[PDB]
Amino acid sequence: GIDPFTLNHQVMDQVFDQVEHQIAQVLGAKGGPLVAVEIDSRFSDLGLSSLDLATLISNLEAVYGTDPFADAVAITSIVTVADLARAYAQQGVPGPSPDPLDAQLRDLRQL
Repeated sequence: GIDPFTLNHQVMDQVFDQVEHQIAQVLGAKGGPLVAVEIDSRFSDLGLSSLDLATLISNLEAVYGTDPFADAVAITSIVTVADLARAYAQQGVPGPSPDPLDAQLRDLRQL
C-alpha cells in the first residue's frame, strides 16, 4: 500500500514513465537507436539535442495540458531526466499567481 511519502516517488515515477515513452517516440521518429532512459541521465547524453529537448518538453506539455514556468523558468536547469520530470511531478499545487492583476490587489491594500 502506498503512503504520502512514497506517493512522491509514485508521481515522480509516473511522469518519468511518460517522459521515457516520449523520448522513445522522438528518437524513433527521427530514426535513431533507442537509448535506455535513466533518471539521472542527461538529455544530451540520451541523444536529445537543444531543439529535441524543447520538442520533448512540448510533447509532454501536449499530454497534460500544463507547463510550469515557475521553477522551470530556466531552460538551463533542464539537464537530466529528473530535472524535467521534477517540474511536472509538482503538478496539482498552487505555486505562483495565475493572474498578476489580482495578485496586485492582494499587495495593494491602499488607495
